[PDB]
Amino acid sequence: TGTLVLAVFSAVLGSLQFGYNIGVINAPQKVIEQSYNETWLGRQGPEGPSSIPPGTLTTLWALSVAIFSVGGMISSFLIGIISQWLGRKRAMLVNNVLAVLGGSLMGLANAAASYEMLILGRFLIGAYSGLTSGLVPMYVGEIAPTHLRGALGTLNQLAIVIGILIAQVLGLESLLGTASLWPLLLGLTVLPALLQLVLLPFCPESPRYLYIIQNLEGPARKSLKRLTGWADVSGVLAELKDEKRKLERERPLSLLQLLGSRTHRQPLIIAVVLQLSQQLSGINAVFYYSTSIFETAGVGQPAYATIGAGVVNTVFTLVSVLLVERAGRRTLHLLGLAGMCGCAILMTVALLLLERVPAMSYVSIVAIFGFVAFFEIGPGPIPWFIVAELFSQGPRPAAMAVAGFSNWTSNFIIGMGFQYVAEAMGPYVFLLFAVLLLGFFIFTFLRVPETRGRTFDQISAAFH
Ligand SMILES: C=C1[C@@H](C)[C@H]2[C@H](Cc3ccccc3)NC(=O)[C@]23OC(=O)/C=C\[C@H](O)CCC[C@@H](C)C/C=C/[C@H]3[C@@H]1O
Ligand SMILES: *[C@@H]1O[C@H](CO)[C@@H](O[C@@H]2O[C@H](CO)[C@@H](O)[C@H](O)[C@H]2NC(C)=O)[C@H](O)[C@H]1NC(C)=O
Repeated sequence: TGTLVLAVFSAVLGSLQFGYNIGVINAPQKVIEQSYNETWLGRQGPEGPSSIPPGTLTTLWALSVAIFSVGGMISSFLIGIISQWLGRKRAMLVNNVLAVLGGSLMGLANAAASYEMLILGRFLIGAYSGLTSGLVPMYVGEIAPTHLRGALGTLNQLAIVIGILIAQVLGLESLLGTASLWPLLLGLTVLPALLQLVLLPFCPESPRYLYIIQNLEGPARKSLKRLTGWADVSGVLAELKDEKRKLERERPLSLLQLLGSRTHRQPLIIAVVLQLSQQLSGINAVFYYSTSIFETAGVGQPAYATIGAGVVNTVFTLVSVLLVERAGRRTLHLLGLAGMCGCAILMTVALLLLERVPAMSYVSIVAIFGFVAFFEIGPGPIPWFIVAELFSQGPRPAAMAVAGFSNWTSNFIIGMGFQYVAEAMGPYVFLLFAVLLLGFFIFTFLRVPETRGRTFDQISAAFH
């Protein structure tokens, strides 16, 4: 099993970088912004009014995050062609080259006295994150033996949340996240990638790609032998043959082909809306700007509350992994949406009443965890389960891509928008989220079927 654990470790490193890049931006905000101010003057010089105008600074920061999201969008398109063209191991190695480039670009920003470098590096690391999110679950699913798929599936989510937590604690004022060393955080994401790059070459090649696509059996047999370790792997390749037959009897549809098939619409729309509900809920607000929200809410020390949100996210990630096994899909999503809406109407009230009762900050504090809590129960994992079980074997891949694209695009909006909205609306920002959640809830409650313990067969009938 040694090769198995090593390969799963490499995949987990990929997911860990992905999570770290998701969450590293939150803590150093009030330091990176001051650095931006510093460079923008260094540039202007004699005319400078002794301060970067707030509009430009807000725009640059919102760009610094929305560009991660844009790299994700661009990543959603390619996830397929390269996977079939180069494979999985080679794909992760090249994609790690991209990761190293992006991390170096982000790290060398301040020394270069320019912030365009940081934004470009964030674009590169967004492409990294999208590619690894696409390629890691696939690889672990290929290598995973017949009966450990369920155990390893939750690893791709445990790793992401743990990475968010690590980046969330590695940004304290005393820790790396200070004026002189902040680039180290944005540079730390170079180190694990290098490690992966120096570990993967020893790791095996996913048998399914090797046999199904490149139609070599001998190397597939060798990879299987070094993966599971049995003397003979006749049974697993015999099983591979039947799914080869199934794939050749159902050629996956093309993206424009899939969008052009009237039969697949009602499923498709469902998927897309779910992703919006997962994204336009407003969780990425809590993942990116939670330090600023807490500081606005009057919290005593926003950074500690930020790590608190991270740890609650992790705890209820594990709880959801325990739950989804024995609860359902539709019910979990409705519960999560309803919980997030009331929790955000609490937070709105807490902000609105902060002046009158100073202790309300604690309320706000707890509210956010509740928010995060509920997100990890219903809409965190579930939309992906619904999408996966909604579509047949053939048209699943293309559909996935579209969902991913939507999941990224919505993200961009929130990632790019929140700050402006935060300034325009006031305390009521989360109230907007509540309305959106309420909307989605109603739609879900009356439109999405129940996929757990159901045949694609019946589901199709349910849509009819
Ligand atoms: C808040 C977010 C972060 C925190 C995660 C969040 C938690 C999660 C992670 C992993 C699986 C299921 C749920 N729920 C997510 O959906 C999450 O992560 C992913 O989707 C990651 C990989 C997927 O297997 C393929 C899609 C990967 C991308 C196409 C979409 C990524 C979504 C992010 C999301 O931005
Ligand atoms: C941007 O940089 C300038 C200069 O470093 C900051 O100006 C200092 O700001 C503090 C607090 O506002 C004042 O007490 C100092 O007198 C200012 N020094 C100078 C030389 O002007 C400015 O505040 C910064 N603004 C932002 C938004 O970062």
